[PDB]
Amino acid sequence: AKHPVPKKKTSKARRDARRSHHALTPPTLVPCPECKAMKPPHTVCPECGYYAGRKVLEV
Amino acid sequence: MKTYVPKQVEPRWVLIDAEGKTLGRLATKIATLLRGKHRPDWTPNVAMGDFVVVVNADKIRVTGKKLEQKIYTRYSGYPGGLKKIPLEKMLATHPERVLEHAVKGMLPKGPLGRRLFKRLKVYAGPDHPHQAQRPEKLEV
Amino acid sequence: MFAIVKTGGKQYRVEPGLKLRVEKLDAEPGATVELPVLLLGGEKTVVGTPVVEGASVVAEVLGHGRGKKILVSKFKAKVQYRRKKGHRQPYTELLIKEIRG
Amino acid sequence: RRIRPRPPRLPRPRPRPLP
Amino acid sequence: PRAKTGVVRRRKHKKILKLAKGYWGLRSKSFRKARETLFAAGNYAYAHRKRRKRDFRRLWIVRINAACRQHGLNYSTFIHGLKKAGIEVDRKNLADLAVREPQVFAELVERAKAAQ
Amino acid sequence: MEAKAIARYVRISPRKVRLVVDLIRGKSLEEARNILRYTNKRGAYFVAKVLESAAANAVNNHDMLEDRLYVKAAYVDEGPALKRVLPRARGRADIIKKRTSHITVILGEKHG
Amino acid sequence: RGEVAYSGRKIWPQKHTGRARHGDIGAPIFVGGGVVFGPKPRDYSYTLPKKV
RNA sequence: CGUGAGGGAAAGGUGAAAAGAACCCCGGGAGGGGAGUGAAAUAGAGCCUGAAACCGUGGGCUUACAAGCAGUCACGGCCCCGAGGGGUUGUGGCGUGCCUAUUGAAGCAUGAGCCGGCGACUCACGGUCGUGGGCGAGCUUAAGCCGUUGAGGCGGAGGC
RNA sequence: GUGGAGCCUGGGAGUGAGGGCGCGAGCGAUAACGUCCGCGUCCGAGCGCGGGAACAACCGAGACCGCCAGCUAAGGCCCCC
RNA sequence: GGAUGACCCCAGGCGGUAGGGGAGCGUUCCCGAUGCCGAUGAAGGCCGACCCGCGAGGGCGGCUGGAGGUAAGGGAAGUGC
Ligand SMILES: [Mg+2]
Ligand SMILES: [Mg+2]
Ligand SMILES: [Mg+2]
Ligand SMILES: [Mg+2]
Ligand SMILES: [Mg+2]
Ligand SMILES: [Mg+2]
Ligand SMILES: [Mg+2]
Ligand SMILES: [Mg+2]
Ligand SMILES: [Mg+2]
Ligand SMILES: [Mg+2]
Ligand SMILES: [Mg+2]
Ligand SMILES: [Mg+2]
Ligand SMILES: [Mg+2]
Ligand SMILES: [Mg+2]
Ligand SMILES: [Mg+2]
Ligand SMILES: [Mg+2]
Ligand SMILES: [Mg+2]
Ligand SMILES: [Mg+2]
Ligand SMILES: [Mg+2]
Ligand SMILES: [Mg+2]
Ligand SMILES: [Mg+2]
Ligand SMILES: [Mg+2]
Ligand SMILES: [Mg+2]
Ligand SMILES: [Mg+2]
Ligand SMILES: [Mg+2]
Ligand SMILES: [Mg+2]
Ligand SMILES: [Mg+2]
Ligand SMILES: [Mg+2]
Ligand SMILES: [Mg+2]
Ligand SMILES: [Mg+2]
Ligand SMILES: [Mg+2]
Ligand SMILES: [Mg+2]
Ligand SMILES: [Mg+2]
Ligand SMILES: [Mg+2]
Ligand SMILES: [Mg+2]
Ligand SMILES: [Mg+2]
Ligand SMILES: [Mg+2]
Ligand SMILES: [Mg+2]
Ligand SMILES: [Mg+2]
Ligand SMILES: [Mg+2]
Ligand SMILES: [Mg+2]
Ligand SMILES: [Mg+2]
Ligand SMILES: [Mg+2]
Ligand SMILES: [Mg+2]
Ligand SMILES: [Mg+2]
Ligand SMILES: [Mg+2]
Ligand SMILES: [Mg+2]
Ligand SMILES: [Mg+2]
Ligand SMILES: [Mg+2]
Ligand SMILES: [Mg+2]
Ligand SMILES: [Mg+2]
Ligand SMILES: [Mg+2]
Ligand SMILES: [Mg+2]
Ligand SMILES: [Mg+2]
Ligand SMILES: [Mg+2]
Ligand SMILES: [Mg+2]
Ligand SMILES: [Mg+2]
Ligand SMILES: [Mg+2]
Ligand SMILES: [Mg+2]
Ligand SMILES: [Mg+2]
Ligand SMILES: [Mg+2]
Ligand SMILES: [Mg+2]
Ligand SMILES: [Mg+2]
Ligand SMILES: [Mg+2]
Ligand SMILES: [Mg+2]
Ligand SMILES: [Mg+2]
Ligand SMILES: [Mg+2]
Ligand SMILES: [Mg+2]
Ligand SMILES: [Mg+2]
Ligand SMILES: [Mg+2]
Ligand SMILES: [Mg+2]
Ligand SMILES: [Mg+2]
Ligand SMILES: [Mg+2]
Ligand SMILES: [Mg+2]
Ligand SMILES: [Mg+2]
Ligand SMILES: [Mg+2]
Ligand SMILES: [Mg+2]
Ligand SMILES: [Mg+2]
Ligand SMILES: [Mg+2]
Ligand SMILES: [Mg+2]
Ligand SMILES: [Mg+2]
Ligand SMILES: [Mg+2]
Ligand SMILES: [Mg+2]
Ligand SMILES: [Mg+2]
Ligand SMILES: [Mg+2]
Ligand SMILES: [Mg+2]
Ligand SMILES: [Mg+2]
Ligand SMILES: [Mg+2]
Ligand SMILES: [Mg+2]
Ligand SMILES: [Mg+2]
Ligand SMILES: [Mg+2]
Ligand SMILES: [Mg+2]
Ligand SMILES: [Mg+2]
Ligand SMILES: [Mg+2]
Ligand SMILES: [Mg+2]
Ligand SMILES: [Mg+2]
Ligand SMILES: [Mg+2]
Ligand SMILES: [Mg+2]
Ligand SMILES: [Mg+2]
Ligand SMILES: [Mg+2]
Ligand SMILES: [Mg+2]
Ligand SMILES: [Mg+2]
Ligand SMILES: [Mg+2]
Ligand SMILES: [Mg+2]
Ligand SMILES: [Mg+2]
Ligand SMILES: [Mg+2]
Ligand SMILES: [Mg+2]
Ligand SMILES: [Mg+2]
Ligand SMILES: [Mg+2]
Ligand SMILES: [Mg+2]
Ligand SMILES: [Mg+2]
Ligand SMILES: [Mg+2]
Ligand SMILES: [Mg+2]
Ligand SMILES: [Mg+2]
Ligand SMILES: [Mg+2]
Ligand SMILES: [Mg+2]
Ligand SMILES: [Mg+2]
Ligand SMILES: [Mg+2]
Ligand SMILES: [Mg+2]
Ligand SMILES: [Mg+2]
Ligand SMILES: [Mg+2]
Ligand SMILES: [Mg+2]
Ligand SMILES: [Mg+2]
Ligand SMILES: [Mg+2]
Ligand SMILES: [Mg+2]
Ligand SMILES: [Mg+2]
Ligand SMILES: [Mg+2]
Ligand SMILES: [Zn+2]
Repeated sequence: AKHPVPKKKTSKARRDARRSHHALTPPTLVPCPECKAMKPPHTVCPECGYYAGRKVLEV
Repeated sequence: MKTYVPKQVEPRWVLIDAEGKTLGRLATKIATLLRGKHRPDWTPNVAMGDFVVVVNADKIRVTGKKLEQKIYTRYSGYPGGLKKIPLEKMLATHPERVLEHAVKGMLPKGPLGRRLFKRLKVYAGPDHPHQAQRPEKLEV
Repeated sequence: MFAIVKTGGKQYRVEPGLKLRVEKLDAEPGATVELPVLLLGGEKTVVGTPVVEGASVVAEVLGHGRGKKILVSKFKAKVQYRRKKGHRQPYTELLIKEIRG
Repeated sequence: RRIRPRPPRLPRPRPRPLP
Repeated sequence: PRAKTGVVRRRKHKKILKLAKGYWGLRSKSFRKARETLFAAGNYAYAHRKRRKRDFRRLWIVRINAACRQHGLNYSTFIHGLKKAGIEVDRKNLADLAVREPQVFAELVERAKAAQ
Repeated sequence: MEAKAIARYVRISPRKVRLVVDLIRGKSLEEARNILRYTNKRGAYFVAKVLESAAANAVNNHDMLEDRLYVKAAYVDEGPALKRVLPRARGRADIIKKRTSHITVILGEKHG
Repeated sequence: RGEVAYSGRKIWPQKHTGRARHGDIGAPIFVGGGVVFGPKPRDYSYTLPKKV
């Protein structure tokens, strides 16, 4: 190995073009059938403690 | 006074029978047509040439021993990927490409030249599909 | 009716009503000058050989100006040769009054 | 194939003391 | 007395950078790259001013040439006749006439055919 | 009317925070709140604070209805960097930039 | 550069440093270093001809 | 920093006056938004002015069949300002960075990441030409003395 | 023969690695983008312009600035052009 | 030509490295200055498609800035990256 190095400074354009995939994806959320709060699906609602109809955990 | 530049023109369609004509000497005329260098308001930076329809491209004629000797060539990018195809075979297999390849290489290189090549409609056999635009039979 | 006239070593198509810029002439503003005629066309078509004998074009000189400054610069690499020149070509502004036959 | 044996142009690289 | 750079160099650099608006990347943002770019620009403009006069002439000819073959002669033949006739209407106007005044152009052709 | 909040000298790196701020720009105050709550990024904590303060300013100061609020503008600016030494091999000493952010959120009223 | 207060030590070796070559920091090329052809005390007087 | 001799930095400015922002609001705080002071608060203490590289938000024009020292010349489209102009750039033409060193460099030869600031033909004395003046078989004083306190004289030793 | 000719006396220089081509020789092998002289030339300093596909020195020709005017040079006129 | 560097007329020169010569621009400081510009806004900064100049530059307008700046004509340099 002989210590590779960049040959030329990456332009403002080329680096930002690299970053055209860096956009975050917003959390996927559904309303809770009980208390109507927004939460991620297939989780136990951290607002009321309900999942699949019953109360599962203390909120 | 500034030089006249034309507002958008209606392009003219044209039908040419290639049968019997020499490959290169028809190729030349078609190119001229495509660039529209036969109209007095010719502008180099727009496509206001003609649409050229050619029939009987398979019946194009060629001097000398070029049937057996003129070799068209294709490089594939891979090692040993140079294909050599003779005129005879091309005519036999993709005849409409003969006239097309000749005409293409007489068109300019670049974005406009490429757009003009698309205004060349070449067919083997005596018929063409473009009845809709009713091309003018041209003697060239 | 239009005329092809020669002035300032160039040639221009002119017609009544035309305001026109040409190489500076030696006429006081407001005065009128008679331009040579190479050709007339429209109703009658008459062809100069090179200029037509009777014809003339009467133009009123609105005045004289200087074209927007053009920067003429010369550069020569690896030899430290750089020159910068500002150029404003003078002109005369004409009002084409009439075409005489 | 070259017959006259051709001598090394460069020495084997050796490290320097690093300032 | 001492005369530090003060205000001079910034002001010079601004001149160049202003003269470089529109350029890609550092060519419009960095004085040094701006400078280099402008050096080229000046030479091209000078060169192209010269060559513009050629670009338009070639255009005129091509247009004249096409308008002649509508009358059964070519550019070179047309110009000779035009010469033998003693008609001095330049190409800038020939080509204008070819487009805007075909009758006038048609007259001109006849005279040129006759003059040969 | 607009309301605005700014968090300055927040010790987080602008590139990282901006990623989050991007998620809520032009969004309702209501959706923004939902988004930040389940955004698995450290920045989400900070951006949430600025969001709320602006809404607070909107309601409490500038006579705007909490229900009509949305994120009209939002942007992260670079603040001063805490330059730090990172010791490396063979005696070399690198410099680390603990970057710092200026988070700005600006709220407006959706008259529709 | 000899009237300036720094020592005459060569700041780092001539070669193999990866950096430009230098001597002492009193060099006029350095910020803080000596000045080159700067003013010294001077007598601006001369003897204009008495007749003049 | 160095065992030591020794080396040896960086770092100035709110405002006329602290009148240095009570109190309220979000926040754990930091920070902000109102209120208040001020002629001025993007003069708010991370404080005069506040350039540039660099980063970001909004907007106009533009770009996913196209070949490049990035420009330049022409034309067209769109946007903006009031037979005109500014911005942008689609197509066409042309087009081998800058500096250095060289017989010859775009050169695959040197140097430069980019920006800002520092950075290199001076001075004393003597010489030699040219030159602006004064005087001219002559020209001129040096140290010093006197005077002035930004006043100029005297001094002929000596020099050519 | 009045020319950015010439001669004279002075002040300031740079230069004292040249290179290609044609011709004349030597060296070399009737080799070298070879080497060394002589005459000339161009590049050097005209890597400004047209031609030679491209290309310092081959051909054409010595760019003060402007023009969307005209005539030529070499070279070209089937299409790219 | 006029009467002397006023401007007009005609004719010719005007590629350029090392280098010689000429004419200018800008920077800091001095005389001009016990003056003059300046809160009705100094210097500096951001703009300008405007005006002058071959150009280096100089004006002028808008914005910022908030206390300095400095003429015609001369003088001296830590004078232009
Ligand atoms: Mg290993
Ligand atoms: Mg960019
Ligand atoms: Mg960007
Ligand atoms: Mg990239
Ligand atoms: Mg045919
Ligand atoms: Mg081409
Ligand atoms: Mg003109
Ligand atoms: Mg003129
Ligand atoms: Mg160069
Ligand atoms: Mg070059
Ligand atoms: Mg050279
Ligand atoms: Mg300096
Ligand atoms: Mg710019
Ligand atoms: Mg660039
Ligand atoms: Mg130039
Ligand atoms: Mg130029
Ligand atoms: Mg020409
Ligand atoms: Mg002729
Ligand atoms: Mg003619
Ligand atoms: Mg028409
Ligand atoms: Mg997530
Ligand atoms: Mg609230
Ligand atoms: Mg480690
Ligand atoms: Mg480590
Ligand atoms: Mg260690
Ligand atoms: Mg770093
Ligand atoms: Mg980094
Ligand atoms: Mg930071
Ligand atoms: Mg010392
Ligand atoms: Mg010392
Ligand atoms: Mg000391
Ligand atoms: Mg020593
Ligand atoms: Mg070294
Ligand atoms: Mg290095
Ligand atoms: Mg010092
Ligand atoms: Mg010195
Ligand atoms: Mg020194
Ligand atoms: Mg000294
Ligand atoms: Mg001094
Ligand atoms: Mg001195
Ligand atoms: Mg002296
Ligand atoms: Mg110690
Ligand atoms: Mg203060
Ligand atoms: Mg104070
Ligand atoms: Mg507060
Ligand atoms: Mg607080
Ligand atoms: Mg007040
Ligand atoms: Mg108040
Ligand atoms: Mg006031
Ligand atoms: Mg405030
Ligand atoms: Mg301000
Ligand atoms: Mg202030
Ligand atoms: Mg600061
Ligand atoms: Mg102050
Ligand atoms: Mg400030
Ligand atoms: Mg600031
Ligand atoms: Mg953007
Ligand atoms: Mg394709
Ligand atoms: Mg496309
Ligand atoms: Mg492309
Ligand atoms: Mg290219
Ligand atoms: Mg065109
Ligand atoms: Mg345009
Ligand atoms: Mg182009
Ligand atoms: Mg340069
Ligand atoms: Mg070298
Ligand atoms: Mg290259
Ligand atoms: Mg290069
Ligand atoms: Mg390279
Ligand atoms: Mg090397
Ligand atoms: Mg290189
Ligand atoms: Mg070397
Ligand atoms: Mg170098
Ligand atoms: Mg390097
Ligand atoms: Mg480095
Ligand atoms: Mg940079
Ligand atoms: Mg000297
Ligand atoms: Mg002397
Ligand atoms: Mg003397
Ligand atoms: Mg005397
Ligand atoms: Mg005496
Ligand atoms: Mg005394
Ligand atoms: Mg001479
Ligand atoms: Mg001579
Ligand atoms: Mg000298
Ligand atoms: Mg020698
Ligand atoms: Mg020789
Ligand atoms: Mg020799
Ligand atoms: Mg040789
Ligand atoms: Mg021969
Ligand atoms: Mg030989
Ligand atoms: Mg022989
Ligand atoms: Mg031989
Ligand atoms: Mg030989
Ligand atoms: Mg020779
Ligand atoms: Mg040389
Ligand atoms: Mg020569
Ligand atoms: Mg060349
Ligand atoms: Mg080359
Ligand atoms: Mg040139
Ligand atoms: Mg060529
Ligand atoms: Mg060549
Ligand atoms: Mg060669
Ligand atoms: Mg050449
Ligand atoms: Mg001719
Ligand atoms: Mg010929
Ligand atoms: Mg040819
Ligand atoms: Mg042709
Ligand atoms: Mg004259
Ligand atoms: Mg002349
Ligand atoms: Mg000449
Ligand atoms: Mg010259
Ligand atoms: Mg000043
Ligand atoms: Mg005073
Ligand atoms: Mg004074
Ligand atoms: Mg004063
Ligand atoms: Mg006043
Ligand atoms: Mg006031
Ligand atoms: Mg003001
Ligand atoms: Mg000052
Ligand atoms: Mg100015
Ligand atoms: Mg101002
Ligand atoms: Mg004061
Ligand atoms: Mg003065
Ligand atoms: Mg005086
Ligand atoms: Mg100096
Ligand atoms: Mg610098
Ligand atoms: Zn729930």
